[PDB]
Amino acid sequence: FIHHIFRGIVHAGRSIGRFLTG
Repeated sequence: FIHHIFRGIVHAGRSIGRFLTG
């Protein structure tokens, strides 16, 4: 289960950093 949840943590991280732009 964590396998899927892990993807969300790492993926959700990139999204947050993406917003940082500008």
